[PDB]
Amino acid sequence: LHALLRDIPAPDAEAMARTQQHIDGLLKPPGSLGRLETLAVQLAGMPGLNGTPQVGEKAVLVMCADHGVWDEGVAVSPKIVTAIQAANMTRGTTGVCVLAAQAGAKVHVIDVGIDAEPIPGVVNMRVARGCGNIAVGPAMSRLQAEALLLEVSRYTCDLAQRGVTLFGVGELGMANTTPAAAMVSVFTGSDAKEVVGIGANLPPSRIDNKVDVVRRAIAINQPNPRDGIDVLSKVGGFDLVGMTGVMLGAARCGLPVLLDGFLSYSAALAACQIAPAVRPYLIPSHFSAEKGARIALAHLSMEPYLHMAMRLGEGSGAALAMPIVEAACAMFHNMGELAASNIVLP
Amino acid sequence: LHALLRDIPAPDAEAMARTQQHIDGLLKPPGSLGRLETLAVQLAGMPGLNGTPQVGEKAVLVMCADHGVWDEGVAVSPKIVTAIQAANMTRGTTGVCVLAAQAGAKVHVIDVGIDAEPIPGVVNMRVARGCGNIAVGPAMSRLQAEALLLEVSRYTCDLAQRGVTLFGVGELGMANTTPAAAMVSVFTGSDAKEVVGIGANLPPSRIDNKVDVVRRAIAINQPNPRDGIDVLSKVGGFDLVGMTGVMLGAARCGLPVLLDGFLSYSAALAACQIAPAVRPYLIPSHFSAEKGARIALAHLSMEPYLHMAMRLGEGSGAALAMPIVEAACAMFHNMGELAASNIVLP
Ligand SMILES: c1ccc2[nH]cnc2c1
Ligand SMILES: c1ccc2[nH]cnc2c1
Repeated sequence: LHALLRDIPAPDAEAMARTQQHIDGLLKPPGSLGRLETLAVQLAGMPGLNGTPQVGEKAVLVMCADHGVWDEGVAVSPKIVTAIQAANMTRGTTGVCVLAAQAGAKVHVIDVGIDAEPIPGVVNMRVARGCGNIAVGPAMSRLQAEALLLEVSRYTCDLAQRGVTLFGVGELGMANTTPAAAMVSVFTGSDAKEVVGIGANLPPSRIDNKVDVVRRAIAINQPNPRDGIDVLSKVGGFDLVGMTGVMLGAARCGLPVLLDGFLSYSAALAACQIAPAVRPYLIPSHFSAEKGARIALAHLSMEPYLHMAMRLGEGSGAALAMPIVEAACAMFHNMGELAASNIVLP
Repeated sequence: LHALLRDIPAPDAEAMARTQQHIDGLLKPPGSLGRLETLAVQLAGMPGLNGTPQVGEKAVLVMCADHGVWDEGVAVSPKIVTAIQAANMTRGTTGVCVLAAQAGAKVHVIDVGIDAEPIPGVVNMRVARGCGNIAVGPAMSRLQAEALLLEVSRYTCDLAQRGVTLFGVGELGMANTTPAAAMVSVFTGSDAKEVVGIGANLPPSRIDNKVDVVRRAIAINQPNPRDGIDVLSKVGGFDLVGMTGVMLGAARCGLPVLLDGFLSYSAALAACQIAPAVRPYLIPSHFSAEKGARIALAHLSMEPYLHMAMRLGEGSGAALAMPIVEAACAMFHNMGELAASNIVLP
């Protein structure tokens, strides 16, 4: 694992400079395509893309797991929904499946800790049947977190060998907005009340209890904000760990990864704490409707492209943004040049 | 023309109600897909879509024209760029062409007033070689504006007969951000200084002159804010009129139209003033980086889905948003249902 973090490549400034120059000469007023231009340049600097903004195969990895904190009454969705939805992911009827299909991406469903019998068709990487209740103790041991990080990281960069050049991350786990809020609070130093949302339609009256649960988890576990793995193992979850693993793996592979919503922002905070070198590889997708989204994004210094007031999760936002990444590549490679049209601008 | 405005259909509340009910039962927490759900419902209410959110063929109409106000030194792009770019539109090397191709849409280039010889391949609907300099008089006569509105409206709804169900609007015209600002100022009652931007990279020092030009145009012409056609003919342009015509035509046809940037917001303000019934058919795309974007959008009560800091125009933003509209349709038709998975939520 120390080798993994050590070997994450820095961005290629040389390719980025060549990219910027090419974009400047395209058929349009310099800088007029805004964030589409900066995105293209960002892509060009990723070693796994061979010096140019390009998109080959696309995949969305959905990490599924159950949480012991569900027993604290922080979620109104039945716990069994995690397992039922995981199965639906194999039949292509879920939100992410439908949107990924639209973007031409393949969905990989991974079980990292569902509290149910194994589901045929789902990639098995389960650590245990649900993680520990963070309200009374740690979600898992440090060893379990490190082991999963490596496992998911390897699987991720392995897909790169199959032609995948663009990743999207997602999750599935009832009650996971609680550990997500805990992590955001710890990493950003914000009070729990400022980052606890209603998740999957939690009644406004049950919010108080959720905030209390978040504080108890932090108080009881005392996670170290400077240790991303300590935070993940103490107040995170198997799914959160898995998402962080995808980011570390894509980064090691020198490839881009599209974030999704609030759950993914929490995992990105951890990933960047563990290895700041991961940051240049992350691409935001949408601006989650979850209460603590603004805070999490500010700390990641990210501004999403899409404002859809979405809060489904599953990696649905990541899939919705894939066309945008392809659009930046199309602009770069297919637009004509000013010089060719004898157009000269100041 | 009075028949055109009179015959714009109201939205189908019955289909919208059936649409909402169906979306509520999909495999996800109610309302979790946010604006994707509201967009799907909006689409369902458009008569031309046959009671359901669907997208058939897509087309982006780019209105091209030159402006006499260019002589006032309000634009740094050579005037001939309008004609050169119009031609490039026929070869698919422009920004809109590349992005439309990515969305599977066809680009229709229409010359409504380019100050140059006719360009082969471009749809000819030119009123004159450039409109009048709005700084010293009106851009055109009321009769010329009404005639073009009808011509473009007919062409637009005619495409609906060819299978087109989704329109995008764009423009091409050096210096057109000046008349655009004038119109926005008049319709919103905002001071020119608050809505005049740098357009196609106008130097910060030349901004003052642009603001003065806008005020002179309004003072000299005295356009009536309550008369959308009066404003268009006095301080607008042929391209602006054409864009308004596409919106009136799509609305008459009961079909959706995706806006683009600031130029298109100005035209939408006029369209809705002329016929409020047009509003339910307009769909925003991105949030333009032009200074007066926030003001224009607030008056249209619109919140764009994309924040790309784009300011190229041509209808590039409209094309970039088409995948989003198709995504709302995919969600509606392809997602599974909660009842089928025995999932019951509060
Ligand atoms: C210069 C070059 C290309 C353009 N497309 C729209 N306005 C332009 C100005
Ligand atoms: C209920 C139904 C579908 C879901 N997908 C993600 N969380 C869910 C809760």
